[PDB]
Amino acid sequence: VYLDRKLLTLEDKELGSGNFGTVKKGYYQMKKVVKTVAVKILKNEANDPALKDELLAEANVMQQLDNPYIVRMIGICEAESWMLVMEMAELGPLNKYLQQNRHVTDKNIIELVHQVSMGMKYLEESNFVHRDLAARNVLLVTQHYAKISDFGLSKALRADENYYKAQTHGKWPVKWYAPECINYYKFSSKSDVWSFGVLMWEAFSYGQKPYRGMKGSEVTAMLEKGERMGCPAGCPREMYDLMNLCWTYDVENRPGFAAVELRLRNYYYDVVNHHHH
Ligand SMILES: COc1ccc(-c2cc3ncsc3c(O[C@H](C)[C@H]3CNC(=O)C3)n2)cc1OC
Repeated sequence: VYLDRKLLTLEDKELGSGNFGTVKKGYYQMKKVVKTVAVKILKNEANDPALKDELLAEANVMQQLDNPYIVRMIGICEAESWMLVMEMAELGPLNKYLQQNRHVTDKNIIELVHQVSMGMKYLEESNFVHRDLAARNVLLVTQHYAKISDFGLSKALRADENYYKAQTHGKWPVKWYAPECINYYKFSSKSDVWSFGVLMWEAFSYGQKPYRGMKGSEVTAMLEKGERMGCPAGCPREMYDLMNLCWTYDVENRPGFAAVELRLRNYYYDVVNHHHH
């Protein structure tokens, strides 16, 4: 959990940023092997304690998670700034990857979004809400291995509640948010199912931004009229049907991740069967 700064080598180049911090590539000297890592650091000229708490809360969520489809935390270190050391997903965000690799097949996309549903089925069983589930947060280890990242807005649900009630609205990724998040500030695993539907749309659209050219308020007004984004070009009908099911307005009738992962699992095997024929 607490790492040694002398065993960490950071490269100067920045990969990008999350809800909090900036990610740099590094190397960590493990018990024997050297491990390539992604290190989230803080740009905090003012020495604001809030920036440190946000990164530590993020580290606290990751420490409790252990799944093949979730980015693993190696540990933390307090040096030039607080640093959250994670495993490295070399290929990066799924939306940026697909934008640059249009040859990726529908079979390959189903495989990757199914892997995201396995990680989310795990997160839901663990009673954590992601709250920022989007293609930009799905990181590729390989073209055939996706992992969920950025737990900056994530919350451990209370033992007596199935949702997190936000106190402050903030800079919210509204285009990925369910109507109950917008209308009641209530975040559940079912709210994450809604974001997963938007993520699926982004994946089948080869990383295109959802609701293009629309303001957040126009998206809310569209969804309220019962309108949904159209089927992406070349997206299988079974996959567009599943996105629409994720976009069930009423939180009670919306499927949970166990039902979502099963649909994708069965569809993926049908496509694997089609390919062999
Ligand atoms: C080819 O380009 C890239 C290759 C790898 C990365 C990369 C690898 C990586 N591994 C672990 S966290 C991580 C990460 O973080 C991101 C900056 C955000 C997503 N989630 C967060 O928390 C922050 N980015 C990024 C790339 O370009 C944007």
